Amino acid sequence: MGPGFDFAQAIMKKNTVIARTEKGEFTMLGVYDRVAVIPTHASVGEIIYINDVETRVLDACALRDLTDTNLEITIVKLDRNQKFRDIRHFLPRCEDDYNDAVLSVHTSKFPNMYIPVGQVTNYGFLNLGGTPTHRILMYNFPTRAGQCGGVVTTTGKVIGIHVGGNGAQGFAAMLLHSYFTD
Repeated sequence: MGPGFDFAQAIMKKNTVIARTEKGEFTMLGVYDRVAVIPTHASVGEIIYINDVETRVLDACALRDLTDTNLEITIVKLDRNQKFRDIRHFLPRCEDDYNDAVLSVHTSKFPNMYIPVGQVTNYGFLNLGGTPTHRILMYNFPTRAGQCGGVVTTTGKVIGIHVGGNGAQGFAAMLLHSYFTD
């Protein structure tokens, strides 16, 4: 409906796939080449379904910070026959707060879903389902089951992936450019 939704749509239409694990369906953001991200609680194994196609996992790494604290991001390299558009130039270099973000989801259940979540706080520490987690972004929107893996954007930046909620607030794991340097 406006420039925020325009940027979100441009990311969803070329840089997302539907990922299925034994823990359900997730929005999955493709970053460059065959490299994508997903919340670590999706529990990626040796095989994953990508748009309902059986796909070998070539590598999967659950990221932690240098304090050895969970970041809730898993980086996955997929044995897929096609590369993602390279969007690494849209990733922020540092931890930050943001205004006027959009959370965008695409699953079998919730296709073409876009939510204006408003102001995003650099929350930092969160006990997420019992697990100490760092680099958490928070927004004041009552996010629900089915939105995990959803992409958080501002105009011109891809800043995080949705990883949880408490009924009143939603929480995203930061994406930083340094996670995807090669």
